[PDB]
Amino acid sequence: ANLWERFCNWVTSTDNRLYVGWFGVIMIPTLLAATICFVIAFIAAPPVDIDGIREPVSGSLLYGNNIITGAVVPSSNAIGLHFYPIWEAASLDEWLYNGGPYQLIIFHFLLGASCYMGRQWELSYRLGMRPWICVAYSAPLASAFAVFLIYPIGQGSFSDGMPLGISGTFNFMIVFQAEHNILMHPFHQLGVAGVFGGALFCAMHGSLVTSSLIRETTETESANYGYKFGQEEETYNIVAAHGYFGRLIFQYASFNNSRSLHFFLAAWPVVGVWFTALGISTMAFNLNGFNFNHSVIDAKGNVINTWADIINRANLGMEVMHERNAHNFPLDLA
Amino acid sequence: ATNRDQESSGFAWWAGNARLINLSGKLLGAHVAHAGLIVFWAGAMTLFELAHFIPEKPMYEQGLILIPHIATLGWGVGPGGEVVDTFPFFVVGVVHLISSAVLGFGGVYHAIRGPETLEEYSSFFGYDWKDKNKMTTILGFHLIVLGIGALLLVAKAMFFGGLYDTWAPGGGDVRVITNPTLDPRVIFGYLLKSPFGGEGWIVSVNNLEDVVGGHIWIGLICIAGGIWHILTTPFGWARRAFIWSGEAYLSYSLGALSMMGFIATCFVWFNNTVYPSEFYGPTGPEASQAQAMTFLIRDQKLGANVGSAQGPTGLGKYLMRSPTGEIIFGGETMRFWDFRGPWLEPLRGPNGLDLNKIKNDIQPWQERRAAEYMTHAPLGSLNSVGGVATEINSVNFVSPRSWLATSHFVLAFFFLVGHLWHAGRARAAAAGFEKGIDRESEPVLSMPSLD
Amino acid sequence: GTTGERPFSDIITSVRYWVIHSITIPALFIAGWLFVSTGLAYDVFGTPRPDSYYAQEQRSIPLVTDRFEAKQQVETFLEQLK
Amino acid sequence: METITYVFIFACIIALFFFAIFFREPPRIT
Amino acid sequence: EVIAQLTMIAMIGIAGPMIIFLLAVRRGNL
Amino acid sequence: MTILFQLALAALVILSFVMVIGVPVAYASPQDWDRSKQLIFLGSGLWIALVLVVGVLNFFVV
Amino acid sequence: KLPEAYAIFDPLVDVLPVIPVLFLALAFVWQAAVGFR
Amino acid sequence: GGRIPLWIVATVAGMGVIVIVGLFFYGAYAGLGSSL
Amino acid sequence: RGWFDILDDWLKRDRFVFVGWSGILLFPCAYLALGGWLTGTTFVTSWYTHGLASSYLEGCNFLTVAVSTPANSMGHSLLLLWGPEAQGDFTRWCQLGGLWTFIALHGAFGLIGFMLRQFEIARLVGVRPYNAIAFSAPIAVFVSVFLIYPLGQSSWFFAPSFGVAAIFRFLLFFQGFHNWTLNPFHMMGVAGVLGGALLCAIHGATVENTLFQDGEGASTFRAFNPTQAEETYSMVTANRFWSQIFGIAFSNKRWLHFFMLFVPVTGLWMSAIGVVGLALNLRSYDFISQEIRAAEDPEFETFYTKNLLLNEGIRAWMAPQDQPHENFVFPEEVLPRGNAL
Ligand code: CLA
Ligand code: CLA
Ligand code: CLA
Ligand code: CLA
Ligand SMILES: CC1=C(/C=C/C(C)=C/C=C/C(C)=C/C=C/C=C(C)/C=C/C=C(C)/C=C/C2=C(C)CCCC2(C)C)C(C)(C)CCC1
Ligand SMILES: CC1=C(/C=C/C(C)=C/C=C/C(C)=C/C=C/C=C(C)/C=C/C=C(C)/C=C/C2=C(C)CCCC2(C)C)C(C)(C)CCC1
Ligand SMILES: CC1=CCCC(C)(C)C1/C=C/C(C)=C/C=C/C(C)=C/C=C/C=C(C)/C=C/C=C(C)/C=C/C1=C(C)CCCC1(C)C
Ligand SMILES: CC1=CCCC(C)(C)C1/C=C/C(C)=C/C=C/C(C)=C/C=C/C=C(C)/C=C/C=C(C)/C=C/C1=C(C)CCCC1(C)C
Ligand code: OEX
Ligand SMILES: [Cl-]
Ligand SMILES: [Cl-]
Ligand SMILES: [Fe+2]
Repeated sequence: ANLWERFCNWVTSTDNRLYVGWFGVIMIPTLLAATICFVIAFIAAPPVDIDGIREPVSGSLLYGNNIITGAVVPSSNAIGLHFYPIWEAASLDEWLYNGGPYQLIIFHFLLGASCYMGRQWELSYRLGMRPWICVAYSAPLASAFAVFLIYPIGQGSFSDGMPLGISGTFNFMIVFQAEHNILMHPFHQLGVAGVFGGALFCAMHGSLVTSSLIRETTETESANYGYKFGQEEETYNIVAAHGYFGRLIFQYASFNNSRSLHFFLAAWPVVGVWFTALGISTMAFNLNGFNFNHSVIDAKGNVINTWADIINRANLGMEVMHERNAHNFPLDLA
Repeated sequence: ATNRDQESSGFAWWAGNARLINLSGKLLGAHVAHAGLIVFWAGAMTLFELAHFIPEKPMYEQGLILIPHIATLGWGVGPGGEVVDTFPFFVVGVVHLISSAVLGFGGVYHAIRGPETLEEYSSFFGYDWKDKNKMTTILGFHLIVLGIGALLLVAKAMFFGGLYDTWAPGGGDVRVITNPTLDPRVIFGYLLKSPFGGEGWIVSVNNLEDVVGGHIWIGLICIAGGIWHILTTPFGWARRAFIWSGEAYLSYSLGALSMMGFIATCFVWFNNTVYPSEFYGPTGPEASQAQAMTFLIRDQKLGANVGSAQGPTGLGKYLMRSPTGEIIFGGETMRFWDFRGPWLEPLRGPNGLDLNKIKNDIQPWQERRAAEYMTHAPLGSLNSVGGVATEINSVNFVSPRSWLATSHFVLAFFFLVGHLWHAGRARAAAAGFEKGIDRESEPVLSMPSLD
Repeated sequence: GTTGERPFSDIITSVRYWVIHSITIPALFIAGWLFVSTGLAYDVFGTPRPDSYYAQEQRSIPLVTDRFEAKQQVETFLEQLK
Repeated sequence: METITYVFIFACIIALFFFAIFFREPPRIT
Repeated sequence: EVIAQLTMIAMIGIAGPMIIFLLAVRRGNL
Repeated sequence: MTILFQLALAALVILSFVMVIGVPVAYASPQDWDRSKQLIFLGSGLWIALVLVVGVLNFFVV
Repeated sequence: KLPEAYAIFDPLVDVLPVIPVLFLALAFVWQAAVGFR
Repeated sequence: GGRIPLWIVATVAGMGVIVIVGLFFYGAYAGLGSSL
Repeated sequence: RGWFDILDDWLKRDRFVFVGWSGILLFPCAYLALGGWLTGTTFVTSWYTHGLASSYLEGCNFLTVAVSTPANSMGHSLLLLWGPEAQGDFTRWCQLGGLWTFIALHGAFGLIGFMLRQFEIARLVGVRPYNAIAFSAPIAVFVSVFLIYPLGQSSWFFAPSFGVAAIFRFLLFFQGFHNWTLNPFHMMGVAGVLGGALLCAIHGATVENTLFQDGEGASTFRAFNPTQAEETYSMVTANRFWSQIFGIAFSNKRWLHFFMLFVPVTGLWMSAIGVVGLALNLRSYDFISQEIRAAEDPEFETFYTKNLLLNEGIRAWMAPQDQPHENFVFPEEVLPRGNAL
């Protein structure tokens, strides 16, 4: 056929070692630009004035960081939510000072990862698969959108997006707890049940299937060689795993249908992480965790502290120290 | 067993509404009945709000989301947003609730008694999902209905008493609109605006003339697309690009609704024109700016030369420059200098905030609005303790702006998830592998190895 | 398989079941209500009532400060309330 | 020296990625 | 007062289960 | 007529409360599709007329 | 406040907006009626 | 054994919890622990 | 048949709830830990130990009730009911914190019982005991955090109290005093928990989206017979999808489920090691090189230094009320605070 049909057929080829696809056509350049910029800024970027107060934070290895302390630093509070491409700076020197790399990285990354999601759907279509892997991936993607995009929107500044760094991430979590009491928020409690329960069920299923592997090997070889790739039959006795697990608890707390069991494995963490992503995304609009400060009082009206009041003493320490030079007026309203 | 069980329909009880895909009459009942529920809620909720309404408290101190929608349209309200007549709220309430019962009646008739399928009773109401001409015909009718609706808002603004205009002098007032903006350079300029800070895409619309004019254009656009579609059939290119199934059309609309919920979220958070702060409380940006104003006012009253006061960082303690040089309020609120509001713009000059106006022209109503807004900032706890996360119990307050923004984010997010679910599944079903892989012809097994 | 017991779907739908438990469940409920409405829960567990957290004019907490003098410390603090 | 070290290790991982993908044990259907 | 609230919502809420209940007796078309 | 308005308004409420339960049972009981056709039709007009009547009385006591 | 005429309906009005949730709860009562066929 | 249909007991039970929980949320605003 | 062999028969009977020898440890200790928790969150205070209300009775809700740790002044006392502190007085036992040791120790022994149960049932049924081995990680966490950590500290007071918000407090104490987020052992634990959740979701979604068409319905759950021979999904198509999407894929089903065991189990074990360190205040709190530089160069700032300033806030603002037995009195003027706030 003609040129454009050759190109189309290559793009959507199921014979390429890595699938490209139409989503891939956007994903590849945006992920490459994000990765290249991120690697160079992490190693060599000069200090960034994150809070807009002419107090630059050093985030790169060459300016005194290690792997744990380093980061790509969010762009200046002075910028807020304004778009700050390279071409809007008078010079690269200005762009680096005000944190331009952060914007470039997050935008190319949010776009690339969104297309990574679409690319998962796209290949599943070309292979004849059911299509909902990409739904599962939407839980982590939405999480990323929350800390890098939504939360800056609600608060008015990319200076309050999550930093690209190990310690930067901790910084973000601590300040979040003081400003929103996320620990007392049900959606983050749902997220913790999501991931603890994911881990638990992960270990459970691995241990249960591993426990019922069919003897196909000797004791001097890896049990793993009892399974051959593409083999017709199952390599474990699911009836036996149910028999074990049904007795460990009781017969109906246990799954004997493989399809129902694996759907539960998918849904538990995905839902829970949807909820914690929705939790960041709504604390972005200052609907915060439950507040039980001074919620118990005695017959006279003395405050009788609870554990919520002790949490609040901690929150208050975080509140009054963070960004110690950045507040001139007594309420920290964003 | 007219469908209605898993053996005949192929879907289990937890996906039972999928049994209605090719039962056009029962499906009609489901929609009408569900429309019943929406109109019911609009009715019951408004009466709840009226029954709980105290006219001497701000609307935003009382947990009201629907009465503010009615006030913005210019009913029940006077200068400054004062509630002058509650009777129109009652009327909106009752009329929806009554109407919900006929909708209710019509929906439960169609779902139970009426014909399961419409296609033999009448050739006009029955439809096949794959009929591309009949589908765009329904589309077109609804397009026209929507265009009519856009023009109702125009009717209200120009002929039937106007809209609440927070920018109206003397603190806002209802006002009839007579010069709608028709210049498409403005109307469509909004659409090409960047969604980023200082620009804000269509969320930046800040006067009612633009709002009314936009709804003239949209009404005429919808009415004309209706006719277009009623009369046309899809072209070849469109036929090859889309999936033509009932589930695919669902997924397309879940897509649309998602996008729209995200836009409403940002509208209610940033826009103080069609969401007047008189009614909804201050925007987050607005409350933050109001605090800087408040303490500028206090300290200047004590003798501070606020324009030359250098703060700890070296930046001005009250006033500083935006990165394009505008004079703006200092402090963390430097991120919010894009904020515009009728209480603040009197102090604005060509270079930003004007220091002579600050030294001379701040009226008590501005000092009052700034104190009010700073203490009704949209921060509060899930259980409605107002203020920052570390505040003590006392103030029972969460901004309507928070409730409305959080709620429609959640809802927009899950309708995106719905889109992906049903879009992918519609593709699978159309290619015929939605129930899994055919063991006898597994496609990957006919493919060359990757290595 | 069947471990041999009586199915639950079978028991709860049975009338004999509800004859018995139309009484016992509410009775336990009311016992528990009574447990608190009589004030009995306070004296069993040593939980302060709303009026016994502080003495009228004290703002300090009756914190136990000794391991072995501990049960005595609590008693002496319960006396300063009257 | 410390900067060089962190960058060296990061660089080795990226090279591992390349071989683990393109020079893997190919899966076959035994 | 709040008994009024609770008697109203007591009656409204049983309204639903009753329809189901009636139609079951009449071998209705559930 | 403060008393005849409260009368009609409960006539509305009790008639809604009736027809809320009654129309769905009538509709899915196959026995008396005909013994009840008349019924729901009369309640319907009764309901509607009642709404109009409450609607005009409102303006004599509002 | 409602108009003082309709004040007797204040407790019915306080419960009305929760009614749409009972429809979702009523659908489950219904499928339990039919055994989730 | 099976004289009272299961769906009935379900609704009864459910409306039973709904009440108890509803009361606990009421109590979050009344009396002990309401901040008042 | 000796009496031992007759008791064996009856304990290993196939009943709705299997008992076994393990049950003689499991069921009493678990019921009592559970029961003691319910009893204490419902009725018991922390007034004499902590200066806190902690029960439904006092007006706490589900998030703020706790069975709280005994007073610092009890040291590591077992706080037996018949011991020297309570002298058999149940009421005084509750007031002094005895339900906390009651729960702690009966739960310790109930977890033992649960693992032995996993061993007992696996033996009788004939499967390998990998689930019991997996449960070792929860036991490492429980022992490290609830037992070892307080035994290294001054008393049980500083262990975790059993409550939703009591545990949140514990998290923040650990940030402010131990800088626990900086600890590589916690970081490995995070990786194993988050990667466990990741493995959970991706394995579930993969199987659900490579199913073979084994029935003709749209609900695909009915096309599975637990006695069937065949794999219900396609390893081959799963492998191709992921090789092309992510570059690598599992090819071995056994390795894949062994990895699902390994990852979260190994994460929790690593985190437990770190907590044993913190039992001794052996923290990864600082980076000396950052501190030498920061002290000398007032323009050097990183996220590391910013986070320590927050830790300093947490300690001073929370210690007086969180450790009331220290009688900390901090005048307003000593409290660290930035500008304005
Ligand atoms: C509910 C609203 C709605 C819906 C669902 C449809 C749906 C449809 N229309 Mg109709 N249409 C509508 C309203 C609607 N229309 C109105 C109001 C008008 C009047 C303007 C029209 C005018 C119209 C025409 C003239 C045509 C359609 C056609 C179609 C079909 C193809 C759509 C398509 O390719 O999508 C969009 C898909 C694309 C691939 C377009 C790509 C272009 C870019 C990527 C999108 C942005 C373009 C946008 C106009 C400008 C951006 C604005 C920006 C500043 C924010 C489809 C059945 C086509 C058809 O088959 O005719 C019968 C056709 O030719 N419609
Ligand atoms: C907005 C919510 C909504 C709506 C409008 C519908 C509507 C419908 N469903 Mg779905 N459904 C829903 C939620 C909803 N469902 C949920 C949440 C579930 C999961 C539990 C299901 C599960 C489900 C299954 C499993 C099936 C349906 C089916 C149907 C259709 C026929 C039902 C039937 O025969 O009823 C028979 C029931 C009765 C006669 C009992 C009484 C019902 C009436 C409507 C009560 C109305 C009460 C109301 C107060 C009336 C008075 C007011 C009036 C005066 C205006 C109908 C169009 C069926 C279908 O597709 O058929 C082919 C089907 O098999 N649905
Ligand atoms: C989208 C809504 C919708 C649609 C498409 C239909 C379609 C149908 N219905 Mg249903 N129905 C509906 C809503 C709907 N109905 C509602 C709300 C009720 C309760 C009032 C009923 C009650 C009902 C019954 C009881 C019966 C039907 C019947 C029918 C069929 C013939 C009706 C006909 O030709 O009317 C002819 C049309 C006219 C005479 C035109 C005037 C109709 C009104 C006045 C138009 C007003 C439009 C309004 C201005 C727009 C705003 C509406 C609102 C959103 C504000 C047809 C399949 C019949 C059937 O199936 O018989 C077997 C039948 O017996 N319907
Ligand atoms: C599996 C059962 C079990 C286990 C392991 C425990 C374990 C414990 N309980 Mg709990 N307890 C149980 C059941 C159990 N309990 C039951 C059923 C109840 C309800 C009555 C309680 C009520 C209870 C209370 C109220 C308290 C405990 C306490 C304790 C702790 C101290 C126990 C102690 O000092 O024992 C001392 C006694 C023994 C160790 C028994 C030894 C048995 C003989 C005499 C050994 C000698 C044998 C001989 C020399 C050789 C003979 C050979 C043989 C063949 C015959 C410990 C954690 C205390 C606690 O938590 O405080 C912090 C506490 O106050 N328990
Ligand atoms: C189908 C179906 C369904 C659904 C259904 C629906 C959704 C329904 C709807 C319905 C509706 C939606 C209804 C409505 C109704 C209404 C009414 C009935 C009302 C009335 C009103 C009145 C009576 C008024 C009165 C008053 C006044 C006037 C004033 C003030 C006071 C008062 C308020 C009292 C279900 C899922 C369940 C199941 C299956 C099937
Ligand atoms: C009212 C108003 C206004 C106005 C408005 C307007 C005028 C608007 C318009 C609007 C518009 C104008 C819209 C547009 C839209 C578009 C869209 C949204 C698109 C979409 C598309 C798509 C989705 C596609 C897809 C695809 C592709 C791409 C390829 C192939 C396949 C497919 C087809 C799938 C203003 C602002 C002034 C003011 C305020 C008010
Ligand atoms: C059954 C089952 C199976 C699985 C386990 C589970 C525990 C979930 C379970 C339990 C289910 C339970 C607890 C569900 C409860 C169902 C109930 C309470 C549903 C109630 C439905 C009631 C409805 C709509 C009533 C609508 C009434 C209407 C219009 C009111 C209209 C009125 C208005 C608007 C003005 C005044 C006049 C009037 C007529 C009152
Ligand atoms: C909240 C919610 C949301 C989802 C839906 C759902 C309906 C499930 C729901 C409802 C949940 C509710 C409210 C649950 C409430 C359950 C409660 C409070 C359980 C209470 C059980 C308490 C028990 C056994 C207590 C037993 C105590 C024991 C032996 C005591 C043992 C002893 C102790 C402690 C000290 C020495 C003496 C002795 C005897 C050794
Ligand atoms: O930057 Mn980052 O952090 Ca959210 O609040 Mn305001 O701002 Mn700043 O302070 Mn707190
Ligand atoms: Cl900080
Ligand atoms: Cl500030
Ligand atoms: Fe598996």
